[PDB]
Amino acid sequence: MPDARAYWVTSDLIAWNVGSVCLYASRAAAMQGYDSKVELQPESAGLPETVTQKFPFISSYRAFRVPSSVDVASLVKCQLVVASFVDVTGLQLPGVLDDMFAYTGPLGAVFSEDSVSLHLWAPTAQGVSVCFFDGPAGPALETVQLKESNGVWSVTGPREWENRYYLYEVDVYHPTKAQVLKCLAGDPYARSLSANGARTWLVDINNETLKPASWDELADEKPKLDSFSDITIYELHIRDFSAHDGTVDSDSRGGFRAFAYQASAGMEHLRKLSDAGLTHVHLLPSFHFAGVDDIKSNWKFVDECELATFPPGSDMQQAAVVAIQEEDPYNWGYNPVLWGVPKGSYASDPDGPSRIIEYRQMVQALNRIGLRVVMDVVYNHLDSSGPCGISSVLDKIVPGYYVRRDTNGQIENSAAMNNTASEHFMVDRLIVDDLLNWAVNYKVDGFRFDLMGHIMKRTMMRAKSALQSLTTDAHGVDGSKIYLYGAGWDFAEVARNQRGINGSQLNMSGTGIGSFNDRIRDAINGGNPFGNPLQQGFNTGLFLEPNGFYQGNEADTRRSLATYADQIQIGLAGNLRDYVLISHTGEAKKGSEIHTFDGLPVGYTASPIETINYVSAHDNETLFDVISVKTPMILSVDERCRINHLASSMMALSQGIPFFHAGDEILRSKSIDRDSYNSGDWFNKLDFTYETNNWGVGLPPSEKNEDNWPLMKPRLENPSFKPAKGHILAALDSFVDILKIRYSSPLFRLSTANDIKQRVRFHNTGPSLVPGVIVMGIEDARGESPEMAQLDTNFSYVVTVFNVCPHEVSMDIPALASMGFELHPVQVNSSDTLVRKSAYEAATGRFTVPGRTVSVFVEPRC
Ligand SMILES: OC[C@H]1O[C@H](O[C@H]2[C@H](O)[C@@H](O)[C@@H](O[C@H]3[C@H](O)[C@@H](O)[C@@H](O)O[C@@H]3CO)O[C@@H]2CO[C@H]2O[C@H](CO)[C@@H](O[C@H]3O[C@H](CO)[C@@H](O[C@H]4O[C@H](CO)[C@@H](O)[C@H](O)[C@H]4O)[C@H](O)[C@H]3O)[C@H](O)[C@H]2O)[C@H](O)[C@@H](O)[C@@H]1O
Ligand SMILES: [Ca+2]
Repeated sequence: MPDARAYWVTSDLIAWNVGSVCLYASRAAAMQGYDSKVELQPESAGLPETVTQKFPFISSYRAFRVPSSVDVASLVKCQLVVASFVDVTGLQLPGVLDDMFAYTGPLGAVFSEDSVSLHLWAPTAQGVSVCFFDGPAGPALETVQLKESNGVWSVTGPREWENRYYLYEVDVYHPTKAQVLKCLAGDPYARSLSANGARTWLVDINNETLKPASWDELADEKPKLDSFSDITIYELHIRDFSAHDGTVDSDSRGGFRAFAYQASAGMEHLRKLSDAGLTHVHLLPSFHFAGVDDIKSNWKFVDECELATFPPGSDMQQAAVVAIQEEDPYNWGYNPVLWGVPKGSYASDPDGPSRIIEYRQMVQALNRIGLRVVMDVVYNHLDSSGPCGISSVLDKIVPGYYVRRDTNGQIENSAAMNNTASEHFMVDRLIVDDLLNWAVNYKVDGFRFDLMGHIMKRTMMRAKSALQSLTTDAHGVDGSKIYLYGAGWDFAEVARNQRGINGSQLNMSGTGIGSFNDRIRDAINGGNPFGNPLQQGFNTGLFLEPNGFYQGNEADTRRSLATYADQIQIGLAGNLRDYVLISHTGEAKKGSEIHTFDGLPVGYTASPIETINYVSAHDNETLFDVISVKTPMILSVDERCRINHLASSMMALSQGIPFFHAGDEILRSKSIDRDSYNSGDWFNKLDFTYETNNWGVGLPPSEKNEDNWPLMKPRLENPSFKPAKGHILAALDSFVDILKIRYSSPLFRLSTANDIKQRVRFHNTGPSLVPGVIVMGIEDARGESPEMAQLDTNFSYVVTVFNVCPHEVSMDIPALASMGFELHPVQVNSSDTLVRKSAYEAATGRFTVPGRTVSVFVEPRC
């Protein structure tokens, strides 16, 4: 977009950072060449507080008054410049468009008894018509003019318009082309589409033929959720789930329908996890995104049997995958086009109703096996901008409004590309309207907000209120149980609240909305995903087992290990700002007083429900891969498997909300791909036969990985690094056991900061702490005249020992001596021979824990 350094902030005020200012307008975009010239006098009252609160980054700008004689509604449809006498620049219009034309009425389609209405917000447009098609691929049948009122274009037609397909013909000034262009655009409020969103389907989302059997009774069948503190999350990509599952019919692999195959290997796997206690599945982007063709017959994919013949450390597999990666069935989907419609490529038929019905059937099916469904929502950026292409919708209709721009008028791209501006009224409105669409129309149980730091906190909080007030009687869903969390990363143009108070980790403290705890992730794994890949952490051999490629000294690494242990313990106690820990110096510190290496407070939340504890996710290296990179090369795969289990167990037995990447439980590899978003089914394989974990399938794609190929190649080629079926199955068995343990006692899932401060203590702390061991005790009411509520009818105390040392340790804890501790019944019965050797001795309060083991001890009541 061109140079635009001035802002039209309200109907009567323009803001521009100058030290004789005039406004020029041309309806034909001919600019000399203007239709209208207007002198702007300096406004001695300056910018109102409402303006500076909305746009903090321009609070220093001088104010200029637009005379009340000006027809603002007409001028915003023109090419506009302001001039200072000579400096000429364009005008950024969102302020005035909101001030004059903010609209809360119906958008998209409204169905009444005898009519269908369409409304489009397009306040800068010179004309809007609707072009109707009979059929998803047929020719235009008729064009109907819409009428404008206050920036909204509308038309009401007969009920027979239902199930037509349509597009809007929008005549609008596009700054990138310096022309008024006739753009063919989909409906921002679309609820279904033809293939690839080429046209919008004029569907009544409430139509009974779009509901699976018993859909209206789904609320009655949903899994009970007593508390947000009972949540565990499993993060899964829809295509990954079934792309390689031979127990699913070829036709139904990779999409929504595979979730309706009860006895498939995949659904049996999810059943196993759900029955162990898993509560929520977080599905990667499942709305209309670009980068995958909805027409399956257009897909190109490599012969996997061919690629299997190539050497494990070769660059040939990735070259083959990359050659057709833009035309294959595969993308994570963080490329938003239209938020309110299910992705067509995941439907059996991308035209008509199947994408709606099959999405609903997926939610129903997951609910019926005991899993609530979370959507990964991506409101922070758009795939495309500008007037051209099927994949640009929002910016095609109202250019320069839905996207955030810098102070020169250029689109901000920190999110990926085409950052949105949730600070603008109709963007905020669309986001919340979309969330309510998914909650009511699809009965979705929660939302993970991609780049939540790019979203205004006021949008997050309004979304929370709107969702959690939905009721079964009025909306068919219990909104009180809908859970929100997100990745509250604070960077680029939204950092330091520059565009308003944003959804950063620190800003979302005390909101009851969760955020990913990167502190526990980095302390466990070591380093960070964008630092040195060989930097070790608490669970990857720092100090105890140096890898010999990296390091510092060993008083360095001993203290570095202890520093990481402190960070982990704060996270294990819900990552609270006010939780007090005896730190490794011996000084007692609040969680917020302990800092990361970038000076960030480690603990920042006001509640465990605000913490999403993780070591792995779709981004960056899988758990198995990060362990395989960072640990000494000489470790056996058997040892690394125990290390995998330790990491996932630290999550599963933490206070807060545990988050697992799909495949944590089965040693999933991507052959060390750090960003597999476009790396195809080959690198992203999820193998529910358990025969392979996808280690050693070639060097991963060069685009994101080539700099690290030298460390990857020898490991990928080393047969000693590759697990067998037995290892994979053992990992799954111990994973399920640890989930069962979490759900065996309410003590692991405390619901408030007060409860955690009262009940949770760590017993291996201070300057003489034993390296590589964390001991965590959780107390319940005991004796007559109890001190606290009794939460657990079975156990009066639980102790977890995490031992990352390669050798057995004995921890003597006097505070826990002379008690009735025994190994947890689940671990007494474990298929793992080692954990069964764990023991407690009352005389000394001694907990004996084998090397590379997590041992859970319980004090039974009576
Ligand atoms: O945003 C681009 C960036 O995305 C990924 O980066 C992740 C990162 O891996 C993850 O760890 C975290 O980073 C934070 C870190 O964890 C914190 O400790 C702290 O240090 O702050 C960090 C953030 O500053 O989050 C990052 C963002 O991830 C999330 O957002 C992404 C955008 O929605 C999404 O990225 C995926 O999708 C995009 C779009 O398809 C894709 O981008 C490709 O295409 C773009 C053209 O549109 C082009 O500009 C990019 O250059 C190209 O890569 C990403 O590759 C793909 O991962 C995340 O999935 C979502 O969770 C990623 O790892 C980086 O490689 C990438 O540069
Ligand atoms: Ca692809």
